[PDB]
Amino acid sequence: VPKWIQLNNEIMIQKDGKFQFDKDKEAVHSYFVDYINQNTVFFHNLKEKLDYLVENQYYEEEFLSLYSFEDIKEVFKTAYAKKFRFPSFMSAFKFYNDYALKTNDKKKILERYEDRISIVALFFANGDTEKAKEYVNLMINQEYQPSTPTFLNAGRKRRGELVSCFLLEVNDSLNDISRAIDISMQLSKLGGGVSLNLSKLRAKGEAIKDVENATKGVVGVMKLLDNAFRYADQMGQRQGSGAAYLNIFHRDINDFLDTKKISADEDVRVKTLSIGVVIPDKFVELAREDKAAYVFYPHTIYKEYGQHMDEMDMNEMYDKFVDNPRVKKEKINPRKLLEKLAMLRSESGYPYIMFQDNVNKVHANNHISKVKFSNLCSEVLQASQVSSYTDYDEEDEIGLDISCNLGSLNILNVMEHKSIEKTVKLATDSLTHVSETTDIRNAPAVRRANKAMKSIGLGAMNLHGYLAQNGIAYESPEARDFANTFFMMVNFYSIQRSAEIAKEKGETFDQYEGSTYATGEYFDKYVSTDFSPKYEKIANLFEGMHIPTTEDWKKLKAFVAEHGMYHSYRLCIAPTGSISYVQSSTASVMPIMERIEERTYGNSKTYYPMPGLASNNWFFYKEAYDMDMFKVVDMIATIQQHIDQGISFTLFLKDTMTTRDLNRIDLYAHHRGIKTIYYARTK
Amino acid sequence: VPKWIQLNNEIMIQKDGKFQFDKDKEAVHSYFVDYINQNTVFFHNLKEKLDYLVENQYYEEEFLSLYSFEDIKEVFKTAYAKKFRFPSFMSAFKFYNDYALKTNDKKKILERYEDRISIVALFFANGDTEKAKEYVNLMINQEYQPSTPTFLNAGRKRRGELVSCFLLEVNDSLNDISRAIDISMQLSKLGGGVSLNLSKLRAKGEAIKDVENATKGVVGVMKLLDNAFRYADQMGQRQGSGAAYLNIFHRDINDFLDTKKISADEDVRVKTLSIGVVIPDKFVELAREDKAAYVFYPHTIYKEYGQHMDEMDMNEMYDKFVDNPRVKKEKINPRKLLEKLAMLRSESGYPYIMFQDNVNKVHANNHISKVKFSNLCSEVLQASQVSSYTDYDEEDEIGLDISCNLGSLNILNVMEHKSIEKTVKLATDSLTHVSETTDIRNAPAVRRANKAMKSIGLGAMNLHGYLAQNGIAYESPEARDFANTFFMMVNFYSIQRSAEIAKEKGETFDQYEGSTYATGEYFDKYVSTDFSPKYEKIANLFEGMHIPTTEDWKKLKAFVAEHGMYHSYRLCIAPTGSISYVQSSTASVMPIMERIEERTYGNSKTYYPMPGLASNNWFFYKEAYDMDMFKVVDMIATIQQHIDQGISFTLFLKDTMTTRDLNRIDLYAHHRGIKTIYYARTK
Amino acid sequence: DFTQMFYNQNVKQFWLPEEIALNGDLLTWKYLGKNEQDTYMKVLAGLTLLDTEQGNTGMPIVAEHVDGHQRKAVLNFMAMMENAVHAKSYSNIFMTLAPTETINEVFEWVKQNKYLQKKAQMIVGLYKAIQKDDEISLFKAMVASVYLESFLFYSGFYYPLYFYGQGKLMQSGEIINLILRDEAIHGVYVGLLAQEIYNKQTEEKKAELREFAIDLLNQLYENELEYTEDLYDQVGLSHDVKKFIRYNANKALMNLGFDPYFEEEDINPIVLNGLKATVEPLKDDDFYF
Amino acid sequence: DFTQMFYNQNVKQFWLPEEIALNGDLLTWKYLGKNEQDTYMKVLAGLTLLDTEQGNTGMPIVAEHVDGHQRKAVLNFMAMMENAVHAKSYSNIFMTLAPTETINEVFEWVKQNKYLQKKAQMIVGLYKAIQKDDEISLFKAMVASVYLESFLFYSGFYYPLYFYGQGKLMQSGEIINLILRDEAIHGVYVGLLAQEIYNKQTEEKKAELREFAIDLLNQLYENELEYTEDLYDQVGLSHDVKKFIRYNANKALMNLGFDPYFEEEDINPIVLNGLKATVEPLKDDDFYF
Ligand SMILES: Nc1ncnc2c1ncn2[C@@H]1O[C@H](COP(=O)(O)OP(=O)(O)OP(=O)(O)O)[C@@H](O)[C@H]1O
Ligand SMILES: Nc1ncnc2c1ncn2[C@@H]1O[C@H](COP(=O)(O)OP(=O)(O)OP(=O)(O)O)[C@@H](O)[C@H]1O
Ligand SMILES: Cc1cn([C@H]2C[C@H](O)[C@@H](COP(=O)(O)OP(=O)(O)OP(=O)(O)O)O2)c(=O)[nH]c1=O
Ligand SMILES: [Mg+2]
Ligand SMILES: [Mg+2]
Ligand SMILES: [Mn+2]
Ligand SMILES: [Mn+2]
Ligand SMILES: [Mn+2]
Ligand SMILES: [Mn+2]
Repeated sequence: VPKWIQLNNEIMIQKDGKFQFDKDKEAVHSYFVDYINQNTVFFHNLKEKLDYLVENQYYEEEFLSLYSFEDIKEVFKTAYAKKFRFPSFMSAFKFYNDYALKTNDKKKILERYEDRISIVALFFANGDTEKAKEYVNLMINQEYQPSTPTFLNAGRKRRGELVSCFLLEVNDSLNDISRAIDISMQLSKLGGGVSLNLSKLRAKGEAIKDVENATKGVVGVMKLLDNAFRYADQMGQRQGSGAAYLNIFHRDINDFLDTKKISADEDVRVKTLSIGVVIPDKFVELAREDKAAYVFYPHTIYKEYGQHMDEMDMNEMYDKFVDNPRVKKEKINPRKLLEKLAMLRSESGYPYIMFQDNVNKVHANNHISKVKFSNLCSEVLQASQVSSYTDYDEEDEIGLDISCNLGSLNILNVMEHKSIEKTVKLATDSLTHVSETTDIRNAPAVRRANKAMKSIGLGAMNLHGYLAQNGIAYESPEARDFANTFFMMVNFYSIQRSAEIAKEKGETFDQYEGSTYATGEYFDKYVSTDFSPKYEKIANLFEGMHIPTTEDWKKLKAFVAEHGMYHSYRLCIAPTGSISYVQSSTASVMPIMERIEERTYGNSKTYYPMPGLASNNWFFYKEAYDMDMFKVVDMIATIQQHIDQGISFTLFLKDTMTTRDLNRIDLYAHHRGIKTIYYARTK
Repeated sequence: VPKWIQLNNEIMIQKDGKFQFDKDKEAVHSYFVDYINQNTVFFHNLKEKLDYLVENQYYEEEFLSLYSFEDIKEVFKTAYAKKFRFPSFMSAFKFYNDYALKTNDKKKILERYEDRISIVALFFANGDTEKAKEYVNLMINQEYQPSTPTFLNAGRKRRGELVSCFLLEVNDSLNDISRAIDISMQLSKLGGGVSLNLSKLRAKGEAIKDVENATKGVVGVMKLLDNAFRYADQMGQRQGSGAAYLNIFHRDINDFLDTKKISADEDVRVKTLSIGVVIPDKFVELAREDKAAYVFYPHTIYKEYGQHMDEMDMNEMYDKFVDNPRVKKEKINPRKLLEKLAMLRSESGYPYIMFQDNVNKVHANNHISKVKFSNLCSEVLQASQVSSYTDYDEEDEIGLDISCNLGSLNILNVMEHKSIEKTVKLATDSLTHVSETTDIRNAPAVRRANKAMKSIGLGAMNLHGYLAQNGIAYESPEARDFANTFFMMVNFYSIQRSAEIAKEKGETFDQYEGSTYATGEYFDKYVSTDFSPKYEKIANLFEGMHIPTTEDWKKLKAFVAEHGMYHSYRLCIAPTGSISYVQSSTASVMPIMERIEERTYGNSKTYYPMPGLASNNWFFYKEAYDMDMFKVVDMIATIQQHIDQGISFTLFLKDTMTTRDLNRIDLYAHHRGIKTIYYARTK
Repeated sequence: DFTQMFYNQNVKQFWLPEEIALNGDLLTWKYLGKNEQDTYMKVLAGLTLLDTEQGNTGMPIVAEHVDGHQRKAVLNFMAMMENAVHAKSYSNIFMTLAPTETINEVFEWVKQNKYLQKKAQMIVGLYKAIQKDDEISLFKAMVASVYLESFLFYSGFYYPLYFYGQGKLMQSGEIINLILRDEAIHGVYVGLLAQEIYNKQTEEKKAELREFAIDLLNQLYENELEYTEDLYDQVGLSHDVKKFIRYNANKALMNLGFDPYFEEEDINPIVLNGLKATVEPLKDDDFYF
Repeated sequence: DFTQMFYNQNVKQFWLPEEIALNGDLLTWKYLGKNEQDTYMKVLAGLTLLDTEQGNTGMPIVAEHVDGHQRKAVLNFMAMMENAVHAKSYSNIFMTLAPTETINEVFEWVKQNKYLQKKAQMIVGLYKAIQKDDEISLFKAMVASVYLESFLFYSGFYYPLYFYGQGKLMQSGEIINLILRDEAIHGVYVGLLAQEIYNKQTEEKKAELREFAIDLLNQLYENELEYTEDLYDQVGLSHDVKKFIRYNANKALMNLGFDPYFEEEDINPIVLNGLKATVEPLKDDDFYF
């Protein structure tokens, strides 16, 4: 066993009844003085390194050609001047195993952390040396972390796409289904997770040109998509991951759910395609009143009204659907469907739950389209227009397929540096650059939506780490007050940066004029309610930083009205799974699953303590499963009120609790304004 | 139990030690006195019937509008003047259960046999009343039978395409694979059987964008195609049928074959995807000499030579591939592979066997392309060019995808009417009309090849029926003499009609000038070898009909040289599954499987004796399984020497014979010039 | 003199229920009265129970005590057929014809049915009473097994055969005929092993063994009468089934080398109407003609 | 979670000895040296003897103590394959290659052989020690069974696979490959049944069961090394056979849900070429907060 492995395992060997957390630090030293420094490839100077990486097809030469070598040297020197040290063994291990650039045979390390950060910063700046240094300082301080696609692939010749998630709308036609399968394979080839809205597809037993009971429903398309994602599995490196979203009022909703039952037959079971359910407020109202609900056949509704079932408001059209004899429907028990959802989430963690009305009551771009589904991580909530892929030799009507670039603020590092504004603006600029340089030649709706919406996702990580390292319980009202203030600041500065980009470029996102940003409605709660901290401890935490007031929000509203906004969507809180290790941060705004996690790598086992875990903050690092899910819902709703897109909200459940407890948590989330629920992980 | 079913089951009841075959005739009468006439919709006049069928979206207005009502009435009167009577119960049952037009509620019969024949004739003639009457006389004499798609769908508004055999070339790309899946779905939606060539696809463990061990091979593509064919199942009417062809020198050939093993796992086995193997002469030579063979990685060959492995002659390329270090290959035992093929055919009848050099040594259009694969029934053998389907908003390079037009001569009815020439020419004209009226807007290469090649397949059936009713054993040399003469006349008149159509329209098929028809090579064996019958009995059978001599063939060769040939391909012998029942004929040129076949429809049993079966010809109606497969191979080769495309050749084996016997039959078929082997049906 | 031919017969009879598609019975099933469907489900459930215990317990335990690798191979194969093929086939039939709740209910019904519990108690008790190297306890269990194979199954087999003979439920009926074909050879084989042990005894001991066999048969018979009435009275067939089980009791006795015990009767003629490839390598001469 | 899936895989792998014609092996057998023929005979007898224990005791004893009808059926099927298929297949190979007197002598030798006996009796000892209603003793026997199926057979399988990968003794090599494919799935299945028991134990009991498994593996492994040298030194293969034993030991451990014991090694390329939360209804007032 390696020396650093033994040093890391020495953490759990208690001394005087206490964990040896400091041993972890020793491990990193070993991991660098025995493995990383020996396995790294050193050159005489930076010029030889850059030339070797360029000619050997490791780096794209275009982004490096925008800078003179003196500027690149200055950027690299700025990166190395911080003398960044990984405080935990797992941070360095995760970076050098998942994100550091290696040779073709993967026998040596070509990229250090500073090298990777410098390359990403130079790609972000697009020829601006000062901007590149700003990005270097932002990432080496670990205030901002680009998503895994962006951080791993920026400036690389053998790179994939920098966009993490893609959302596709599938129209009710064989041509559209085949095009959706093709685009899903193309985007999984690019490495991104693909989500498909199957609510427009007509249910099982519908007519294909006057021959009835002919359609296979959404389950056949689900099987096709599952095989497509199995085939396109990132060249066999990462399993192809897809998501299917169906409205709960679709007739196939049961069969949909039956794809995830552990007793499902092979002709129905789907195993590589995640499932999500979109629940309008009408379904929750029907379940609450115990009135029997009706699921609908989408094609009959489309024939009668000319629009898809998910294209209009069910809260106002459900009674018209039910009373219409030309609309076909089936009777269901909404409470039984809710119990089935809870049982399925207990068994397998599926489906994702999207509260459609919670998303669309604060959605700023309802004029473009209502949000009808979410992404594979159930945090992207954007307007999408379905595409009409016609026959060959016929022009296709290209719609809008959602796609946003992810980037997370490290809350602990951002607040320690007292740089919410600067970090938010620089992250917005980096995400705007990632969107601008993204061009996908096989997904036309994705390309058009990227060019028009200009949507980005700016997330946050290390919420629980910051709260526990500052002596604040994650479930406490003080923690929710901190989240309210911090994310109001993040939203304020993201809107300010979006408006500044719109002013400097003279262009807004497409159809911005009909948005609530243009009409000023979006700023209502910000121009009437003060989001400054209500607790003295939180206010002290925010000292040295100008917390925006109602007057600052009014000025920002006027600025947006004058100049517009460059981005249709700005903030989305992704799960941030593996890149949180490198940043020494807790995953996303979720509470920690465990204080010390035991992970098996190779034939060895490693223990990763939570960042900053110690004796004095052991009980502030409360495990998520031990927490009240209602207070976690309260925290997520408090954050969500300042996030325009959704938050990947994983439910952390105990084995003792029943499906009724899961249903109660889901209904409280819906009541509190939670937009989406990601996972039901049971301990 | 209905009266006609009792009268049909009375056949097996033996009187005086003989089957009551004549009772079947009585059954037909009952089937018409009790059921057909009662459930047949009658109109006051044909004008009312045509108006009702057109208005209720049963027929098409376009083809009926080309004639005055007097001409349509005259065509219907010509059809009804024959007073055609089905000689067996199963003929009428199959027609009125499969082909007769029924109401939307499927309880009444709108079309009789004469009505359907008249409608198909009017569709064929395209406005010529005399031509329509000629077609009516052809089909009511049952000399020619349009295929199930053409016969069932001609003149019907609610219909699939008139072509059901489609051959697709799949290029080695994700875009091409997705396009192939889409086209397969679209053609299965039209009701056609789709065959895909997977030899150009790179094997498992190949590089994608210079990353190693990334390709899933052809088995993942087969899984995708199997899912696509399961999804597209004719609006839930018939099981989606598809075929995949792989060259035996493709490295995936074992895994390909492993998709049909019973022991194969769920992630390996494809259930609705037929498989065929293309066997070049090089593989047979390697197996014969017991030299170990090599299966090659197609992408390495493409990178080294710039052409696909299946696009070049393996006979001259195999040694260069083996000696090339940059071509990756795996060692195999060709005799072990042959034994595996025989074992798999014994277990499941798969794969289909295509002898590439047997096809291509007589292929007339090798300049366009060599025949690389066959159809789902393993009888279509045509030149195909792969298409380069690029990314979106980029122009695709459309190639040639095979789609031939099926139609079968009834050898008994044709020869008893002494009308080989007239029937062949009229069938060629009808096939040309159906090929010209076919327009598929979702298969670009299929449409392009249909427009360019103008390839049709004119088959024959009732060969064994005709031979048995004339006191000739199917395995006798007299039967092969008759087949030689009859199919040489069929080829002569098909070529004459093709040249006449080319002269009339002033156009040949695309790239005809490079064909062996243009150079006169095709006629070589016809201008030197006399194909007149060598037996007096066969000559007396051909009495009253002019048998083309060598001088006639020289005149035809000169005529083709002067005027060209309209069809790239003219003759292919399809299995003729259900139309053989309606025509009261034995299926294809195959020998009969059973003298009397027992079938179960609903909860009732039915008995179909072979047409013309009696005590006198009971011995001549020898069952296929009791026959020597070498003599069946000899007869099929005798026919194949006059057929430009292949013949659906099913092997009929006993359970006693082993895989050595199957391999011997396959090798004798290869030796005798058999182009394709369809199935290995074990009794 | 016989094991090898039984080995060959058993392995050549190998089958799986999945070979028979069952969706063809859907309509003739739908058309039966509620009484008929109830009796049919219960009949097959009673059969399932018998095969469950014959496969789990009866055949393996007899295999354990019978000497000779070939005899053990036959008995092991028969055991596999009981629980891996026969018992499972009934679930294939149930899953096709019946909704889950009706399936759940019929399996609950076997647990609480007193005649089915009594017959299982008696048969399995004898299996579990076998003592190593004690041929008499083994004989007693083999008699019990023959009575299960050749007598007890038949109150159940009657009904699928009765339908098959009328052209109803013919796919399910095909499965049942395959099961019956197997049990007939199983009963003969175990009968021959029982006779081997019986033939080793003194005349006095033989007289006691006949008493055991006849007493056991009568006890099982009396219970089967009550079971038959309980199932068949609602479909009007109890008297007919009783004649059938007596017929088969005589066949069981004959399998044991004993004289028939019940007088001959006319059985319903409907029920009477209810009754890889070898591989050679390629020679160099097979490539030339 | 797994028994029906294994049922399917087992029954679809069904095969019979008669399917492979053996006589054509004599065309390569005649060209082997005396040491090669001797090693092959001894290896074959070793496999035969061990597989007989598995058919007569190993599989039936586990089927007896495991609860669950579906598990008992799968286990019965596996026992059938040992006794009815594998045992006949080994006999067929022997009868083809050696005369009767040579077969009797090889079995006499291997029956007296110290290394074959040591492992055979160690495994059988654990099967004999299973106690009714004691899951610990059952687990220990399952570990022994997995070690036989997934590990102990492989010092033997090496040689037929070695010939098979070279184009020698192809008919018997095909048979051995089918047998080996059955033993692989047997080992995986019994492994899952052992993990089920293991997972029901306390942490201290788990550590104790791990120590048992590793200790047993060590004893068997050290004897395998001696067994290997005893058979394979005369044909110069022992080094490569030892790598194959360790590789298969690691597979056996993984079947039991344990970590690999031995470092990863490459294998001889010729041999490679041969190879439910509680459902509680919503009570209303759960929709109000
Ligand atoms: N935790 C760590 N994170 C990142 N790099 C590290 C870490 N520990 C060691 N290294 C790398 O290994 C080298 C070993 O030097 P070390 O940290 O022991 O101190 P040093 O030799 O006094 O110099 P310095 O600390 O100034 O780099 C470091 O210079 C650095 O490049
Ligand atoms: N074998 C048969 N094949 C086809 N149609 C039949 C057959 N037998 C009877 N029919 C139909 O039933 C009608 C009654 O025929 P039947 O044998 O009674 O005498 P017919 O002289 O042909 O009668 P009709 O006055 O109808 O012409 C036929 O006209 C035809 O439409
Ligand atoms: C062709 C086909 C379609 N479908 C379903 C899936 C699609 O969502 C739906 C629409 O198919 P379409 O491609 O729209 O078929 P169509 O346009 O010819 O029929 P229509 O005019 O009624 O739109 O039909 C199947 O389930 N199976 C099939 O094989
Ligand atoms: Mg449509
Ligand atoms: Mg390519
Ligand atoms: Mn049984
Ligand atoms: Mn039995
Ligand atoms: Mn075995
Ligand atoms: Mn085994």
